Parts: sequence; structure tokens; C-alpha cells
Amino acid sequence: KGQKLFVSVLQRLLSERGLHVKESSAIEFYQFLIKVSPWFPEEGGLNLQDWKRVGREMKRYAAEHGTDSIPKQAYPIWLQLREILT
Amino acid sequence: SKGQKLFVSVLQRLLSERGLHVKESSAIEFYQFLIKVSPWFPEEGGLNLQDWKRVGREMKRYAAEHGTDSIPKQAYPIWLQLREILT
Repeated sequence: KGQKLFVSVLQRLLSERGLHVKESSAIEFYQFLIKVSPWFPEEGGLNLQDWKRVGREMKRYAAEHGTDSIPKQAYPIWLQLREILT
Repeated sequence: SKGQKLFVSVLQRLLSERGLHVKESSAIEFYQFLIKVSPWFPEEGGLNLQDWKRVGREMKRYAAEHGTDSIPKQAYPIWLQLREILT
């Protein structure tokens, strides 16, 4: 779980910068997030170290699985959150 | 302490931006208090005004049942600052 919490946080952080995502797009981002990085809800936080780790683990997932089944919004959201955390 | 480091990181960031700073260990105590009073929150709850208003009601139900003592001093102040942010 933590889906509701994380989504509520994401949408706040993004709308603060004028970007808006569908509720269902944010949910699918999060479902994707915890698949690639299952430790994240349990052990991770919104901090640059963890978020860069999430990103390495995604760009590994892209090499080992191809663009197929990677949501089109995942990388752009990951990237926006990286900038917010910089 | 599961879901902790995440919630704690959101809390510190949100307060930071309003010029408020809270020690990590005070924020950790706040969180452990929160899930004790509202164990639904990590699974079912969002950082939104309705869920958060439910949390304060439930903190006050805890204060009624077990008295003011043994409630962290930072708990109502943090709760209140985040209530405002959610408006």
C-alpha cells in the first residue's frame, strides 16, 4: 500500500510546478514504481539518493525489457521529481 | 518503521518550504504516534484535508481516552501546520 499517500504527494509536488497528471496516470506510475523498486515504500524517502537509485533501477529495467510495458509517463515523472529534489 | 522514512521525508519538505524545521527524531516520534492513533492511515490514507481531519479527530480521541500526558509535545503543532498546508 501507500498508494494513496504517494499519489497525493506526487500530484501536490507536480501541480506546484504547473504540471498535472491524471489520477489513473499517477496510480500507474506508482504501480510501476514499486514493481521496479519494491523496497521504496518500505525503506525509501523523497530524497535525491533514493530517487537516483530508483532511476538506475528503471534505466536497467528499460535495457532488460524494452520500451514495451514501461508507461509513457514514468520517465517524465521520474525526471520531474529528480529536478524537484535538486 | 515501514512507510516511515517516506512520510517523514514529505513532512520535512512541506514544513521546510514554510520556514519550519523539525528534527528527524521529532518527526519519527510524530509518525509513530500517528500510526498508533490511526493505523488505517498508511494503507488507506492520503495527504488530503478529509483524511487529515480524521487524523486530528482520532488524536483527540486518544487524548480523551489516555489523557494529555504521553502525547508528544510536537504532535498537535505539526498536525496543525500540515492542516494549514492542505488548504
